Amino acid sequence: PQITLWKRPLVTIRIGGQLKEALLDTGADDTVLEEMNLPGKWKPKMIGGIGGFIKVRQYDQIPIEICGHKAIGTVLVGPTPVNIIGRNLLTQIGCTLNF
Amino acid sequence: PQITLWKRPLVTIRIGGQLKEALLDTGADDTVLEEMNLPGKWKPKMIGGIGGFIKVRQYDQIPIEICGHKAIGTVLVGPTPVNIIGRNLLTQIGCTLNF
Ligand SMILES: CC(C)(C)NC(=O)[C@@H]1C[C@@H]2CCCC[C@@H]2CN1CC(=O)[C@H](Cc1ccccc1)NC(=O)[C@@H](NC(=O)COc1cccnc1)C(C)(C)S(C)(=O)=O
Repeated sequence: PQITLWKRPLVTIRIGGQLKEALLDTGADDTVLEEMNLPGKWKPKMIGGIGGFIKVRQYDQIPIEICGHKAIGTVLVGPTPVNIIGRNLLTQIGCTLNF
Repeated sequence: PQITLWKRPLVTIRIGGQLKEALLDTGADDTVLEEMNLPGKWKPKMIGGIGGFIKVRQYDQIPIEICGHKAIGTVLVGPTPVNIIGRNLLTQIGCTLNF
């Protein structure tokens, strides 16, 4: 599909068993999800956005379907207002910018 | 161009006569540049992301050339590690996401 940028490019994702709305975010190196209690091991991490840094939990090799396209990789979980799909997963679904 | 996402989507922009590198960010509502001088009036504004809110200076109707494509719009100037081109200007240059 093609997604214009008139509005926030929000799409439906699936992770664990839980559809969510998430932002396709070319300016994000990583994928950051709103607080959720995912199973399995994780590592503490700091990530920095416009306001400064926040603490997150890094989970690896988590399957996540984005607009029906399967991906699997690292997801960071913490107090973000918005679910973010970053480049680590956008590449897996063959997403490009075009102009 | 078509731009893939295995690296940060950085491009050269020209603004107020000067060349800068900037990040094409579909996650950003707005365009935020590192501290710099720009001509004309500005208004204080606040903007928020991961890690919270910052103060910026809002300049309206500013010409920027982004990877060879012209835009004229709102540019915020404030503390960021990265010049950011957000949707307000990505739309002007006809940028879409595709997968
Ligand atoms: C720029 C503006 C203020 C207008 N909007 C945003 O920041 C919105 C805020 C949104 C609401 C809050 C959650 C994040 C979303 C998306 N987010 C856009 C994301 O694409 C932002 C845009 C951004 C990019 C680089 C530096 C700062 C910010 N991405 C991130 O915050 C991301 N940061 C980076 O990708 C790398 O950041 C650097 C780079 C170099 C030095 N220091 C930090 C990230 C989400 C923290 S991460 C590392 O991908 O988890």
